[PDB]
Amino acid sequence: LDVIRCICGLYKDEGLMIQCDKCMVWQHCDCMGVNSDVEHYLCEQCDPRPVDREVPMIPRPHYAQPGCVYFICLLRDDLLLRQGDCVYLMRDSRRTPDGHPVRQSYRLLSHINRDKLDIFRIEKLWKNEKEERFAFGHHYFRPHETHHSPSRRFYHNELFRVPLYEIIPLEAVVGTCCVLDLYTYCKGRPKGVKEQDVYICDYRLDKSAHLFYKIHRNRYPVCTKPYAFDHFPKKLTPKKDFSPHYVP
Amino acid sequence: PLDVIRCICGLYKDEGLMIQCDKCMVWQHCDCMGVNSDVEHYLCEQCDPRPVDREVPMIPRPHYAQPGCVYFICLLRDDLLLRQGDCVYLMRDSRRTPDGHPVRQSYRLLSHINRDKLDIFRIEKLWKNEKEERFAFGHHYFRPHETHHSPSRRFYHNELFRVPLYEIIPLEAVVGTCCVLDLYTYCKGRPKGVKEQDVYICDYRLDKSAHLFYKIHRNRYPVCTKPYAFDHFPKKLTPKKD
Ligand SMILES: [Sr+2]
Ligand SMILES: [Zn+2]
Ligand SMILES: [Zn+2]
Ligand SMILES: [Zn+2]
Ligand SMILES: [Zn+2]
Repeated sequence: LDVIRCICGLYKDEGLMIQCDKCMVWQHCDCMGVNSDVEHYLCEQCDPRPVDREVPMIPRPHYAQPGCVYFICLLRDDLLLRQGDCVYLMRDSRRTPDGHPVRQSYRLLSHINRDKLDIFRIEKLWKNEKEERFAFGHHYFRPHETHHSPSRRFYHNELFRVPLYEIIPLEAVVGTCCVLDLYTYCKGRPKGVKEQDVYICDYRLDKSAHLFYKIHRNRYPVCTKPYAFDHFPKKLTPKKDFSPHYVP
Repeated sequence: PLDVIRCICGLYKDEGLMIQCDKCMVWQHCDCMGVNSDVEHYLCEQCDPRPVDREVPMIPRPHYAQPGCVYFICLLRDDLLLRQGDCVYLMRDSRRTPDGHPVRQSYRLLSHINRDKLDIFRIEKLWKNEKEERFAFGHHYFRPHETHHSPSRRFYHNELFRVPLYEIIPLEAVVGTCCVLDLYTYCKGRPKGVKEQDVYICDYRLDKSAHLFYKIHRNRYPVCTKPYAFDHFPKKLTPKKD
């Protein structure tokens, strides 16, 4: 089936890869510490061995500052985060309106209401000169955060891409979520994602957040193969019956 | 260097303009692959299959070249690529035609191959004539029994002697390649792919008479000892002359 089960948890078939001699899963040569010239190989499940779950960008980027190392995936304690992952973020706690957004540790959160957390797309991960983990990416706006006509209706799980970028400490990540296009949302669900953490986004906003532009190319496409994606028996037909203005 | 050189010529010279394959990381002569030295995206013939010509001409055509002759770095003898510097087995079976002129026959005629019943020859030049007939130029190696030596003189079992006896040969007269090394190299290791039976030692040259023996100081064709090209013996060999 050409199954990819790497430690990084990404399905990209870009670059050198290596197959296991027992379970037949493909893994990135860069993520594991192995050449493509090796004639025999076993994965970390078939051949249990220490694995560093934090994988550096092996083509080290040019924009990399000395002392800092860019990563394709990092660990937030026990939770693995990857480039292209959507996450829930702790709120901005600043009482100074001019100050930088201060987002506290996830460990301080009392009870998890995901609707009260900011949703964010990780574009970059890196360890700094002090080995502190950071992420860079853009925000997704919830429907109530947008300027719209009272007539406008949304999906209850609809979000909107916004050209608002931020550097965050990795501790500010509460958990992962899944942001799909409508078509993909209707077809199936990526393996190991909760129904309650699946959102729809087809539109981006301008800076005023009054203008709604259709997204043409999804920047981070999901693997649709059966080992990675659970196809629904029938395509969903969700309803745009949610209004931020008119809520109980 | 950690430079792996794998070109269609099969030579290991880091000399000349080189280009690296962005997939396998091997280096190839720009001059053999028909590419400029500064091509942003390069892939070799194995990573990006395409028609190649293994018969690579000498881009600086040599002065004093024979008229109507195109010179080459490497030429194909059927399926065997032969290169400048190669040591080869040569057919002894020959034919006369107009005058005395004996000419060595094709290797296709040979049924059973005996190494000792062939001549060892070093190829220096390779060319195609006007009719695209392939030829090689170079000098012979002499076996010990072919040398006029003092009765007391001892030899290695595979010892050969360089002689200034040059000949134009039709490429068809080549039976196969062998490997001629100095003692030091012979003792250190083997080039990849070579049979021991095709490995010989030469440290001395003779005169046209083959009575006088002179030690060679400068190897005309030094062999690449890089691990990708050369397997090193874990311990130096200890051959004894008798
Ligand atoms: Sr290049
Ligand atoms: Zn990987
Ligand atoms: Zn396995
Ligand atoms: Zn070449
Ligand atoms: Zn290549």
